[PDB]
Amino acid sequence: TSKINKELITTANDKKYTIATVVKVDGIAWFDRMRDGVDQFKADTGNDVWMVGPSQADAAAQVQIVENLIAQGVDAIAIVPFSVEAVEPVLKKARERGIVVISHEASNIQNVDYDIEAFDNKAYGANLMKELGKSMGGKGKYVTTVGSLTSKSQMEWIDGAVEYQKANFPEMSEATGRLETYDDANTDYNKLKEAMTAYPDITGILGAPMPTSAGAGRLIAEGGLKGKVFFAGTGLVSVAGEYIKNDDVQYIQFWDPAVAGYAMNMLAVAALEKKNDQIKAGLNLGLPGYESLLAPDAAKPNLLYGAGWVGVTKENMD
Repeated sequence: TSKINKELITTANDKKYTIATVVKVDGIAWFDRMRDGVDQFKADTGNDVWMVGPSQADAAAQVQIVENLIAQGVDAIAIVPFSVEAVEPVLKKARERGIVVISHEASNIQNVDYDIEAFDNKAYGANLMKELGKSMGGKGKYVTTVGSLTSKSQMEWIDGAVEYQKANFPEMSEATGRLETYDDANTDYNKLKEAMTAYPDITGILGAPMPTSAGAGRLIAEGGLKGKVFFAGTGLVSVAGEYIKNDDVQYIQFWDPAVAGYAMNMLAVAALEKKNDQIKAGLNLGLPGYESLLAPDAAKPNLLYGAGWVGVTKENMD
């Protein structure tokens, strides 16, 4: 399911490694989709890889999970942090045990061997604002969502989205502060509905974590509100396609966490095969979206991007 045609040497010699992928939450479309990725990697490599996460999204549950992994003397850790502040300790601990750490969606992380981002997050959120802005006519009031308030990427998107609006749609403004919805759609529902009857006007929703797409879709379907309240954010067609075809939510974007999952494990073995002097800018993974990597910060030269995402109202996807 990950297209592996061009590819590299994540190879040898003659060893297989044990690499766990630690994710925000095990349960929802996004990471199910990542799981196909990690598993295909196991097919194509025979490394002891698997994916694990909290039953429900929790800072402390991820921390615990990594602890388990510490206890097992695993070879690498690949983590998509729910709260970066929360895991930097147990990761520091891990590195001490000569464990390799690969991060994702966590660009300000320090204690990793490397971190990879699918794209420029500032740019990403801006593209969500560019859309939402049109829908609303660049005039109304809007509200934003994040999973954790310590999910870096999502903060970056919302930061990059607000920054656009202030420069491009100065007659719009954040109706209220950011909503922590904790990557749960039923919770994005309640928190949106709550802010609806507190600021009834609000005619725009900006969603960073995938479920918000479902959560806001649901709210728009139930009561009014098609055409009066607009949505732009991350989503998958899996969880939101019907809300798109029904005119309920107007634009969603994303990347393929299956490929992102692959890339992570590739970097993990590269590191583990001690090719650290090859994991640098311009490096080609040979995966769609990872053909040339970027290290834009001179200060964090092991912060890698990652280029390109996907926009939808033409649902070709799964």
